[PDB]
Amino acid sequence: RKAVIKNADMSEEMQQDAVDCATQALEKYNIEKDIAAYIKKEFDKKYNPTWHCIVGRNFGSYVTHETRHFIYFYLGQVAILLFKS
Amino acid sequence: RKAVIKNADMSEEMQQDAVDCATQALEKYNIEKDIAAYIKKEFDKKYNPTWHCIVGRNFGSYVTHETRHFIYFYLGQVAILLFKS
Amino acid sequence: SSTTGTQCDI
Amino acid sequence: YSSTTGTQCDI
Repeated sequence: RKAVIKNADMSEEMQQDAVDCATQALEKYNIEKDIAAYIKKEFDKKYNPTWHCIVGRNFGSYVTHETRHFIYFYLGQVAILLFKS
Repeated sequence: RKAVIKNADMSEEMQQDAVDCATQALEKYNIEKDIAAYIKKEFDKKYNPTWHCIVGRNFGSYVTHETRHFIYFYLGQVAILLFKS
Repeated sequence: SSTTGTQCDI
Repeated sequence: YSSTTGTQCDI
């Protein structure tokens, strides 16, 4: 799975954490919603609430995110949006 | 064209508005990001910030929404997620 | 405030 | 401090 960061307002290692977490999610689950759930819940845990996650191959978004807490990246064949409101 | 509401934590009126607003978006724009933008800005305009919108044919989500401010629906062959944090 | 999942294909 | 941004994918 190739990781490609598209848009990030977020620290280097927090970004790395998003990738690592997303990797674990893709290994366990195949359904986008469940994958999205995994990532969201782990970021709530490690970095405090409240995070939202979108995982898919085809979508556009327009969201307002708290600063230093936004990432949008591809991991293999899916795109992942993760952010604090 | 064909509206189908999948999950809604939102009044019946504001639901019907979300449909009407998304219909306007699809009439004006073709790109999902622009459609989502249109919907998000309009709902920020008429019902106060902060809204977030996702428009797509293939995605899953897991988000934390405000009570009475969450909807997820199809309109023609596109799915739409709209919510306040 | 609550949390809920969504999933789409097609 | 909040910021607003759009994303688009089709892959």
